[PDB]
Amino acid sequence: EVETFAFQAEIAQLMSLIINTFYSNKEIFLRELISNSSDALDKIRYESLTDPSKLDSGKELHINLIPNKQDRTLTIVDTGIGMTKADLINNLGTIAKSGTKAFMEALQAGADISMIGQFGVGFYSAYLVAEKVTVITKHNDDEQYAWESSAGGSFTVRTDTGEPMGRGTKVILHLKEDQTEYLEERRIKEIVKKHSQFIGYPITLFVEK
Ligand SMILES: O=C(O)c1cccc2cc[nH]c12
Repeated sequence: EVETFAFQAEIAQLMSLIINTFYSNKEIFLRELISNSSDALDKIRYESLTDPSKLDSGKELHINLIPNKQDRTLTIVDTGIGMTKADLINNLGTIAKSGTKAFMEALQAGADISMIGQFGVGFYSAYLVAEKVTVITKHNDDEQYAWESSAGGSFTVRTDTGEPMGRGTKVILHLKEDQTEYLEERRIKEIVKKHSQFIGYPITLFVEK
């Protein structure tokens, strides 16, 4: 059973600007998704300081990067706090209406797209490289859900009866045909070293074959 929702107008405008602006420095999407994973991991760690049972759904706090050349997907997995269904619907747990407003004002004043994370809407930088994004998530207080969007003004949410996650978020980037460099080990390693050197959780880059 699949529910289809319209993006709020401002989020549809953000996504269109990300997809249609000429901007070569696309690799920052990975920094932004890793930063979001780090933020989610910090939240479950904080909750666990006063309630150790918060980690009954998984004690390890980590980020995995999983390229798949046959499916043309790059998946970013973390064991952070996850998202409830309500968080997914509410712009993946962001204040994206006010963040988009500020970001578009900053772009008109001379900022560039790489600054998107300063406005709290870095998730949507996935559309620099992905034609479709699927987000699987599990929060301790809710069931496992799949969010998906190919932009175009709408997103879907469904209960996910597939591979159980324990707790956390998996962002599956269905890459554009001309963006397959982000499946190459040496390219991913270079981006993680350049932009994510101070992330305080283990980042494991899986290899293929
Ligand atoms: O239920 C599934 O479709 C499924 C797919 C891939 C991996 C796993 C692990 C448990 N269940 C899975």
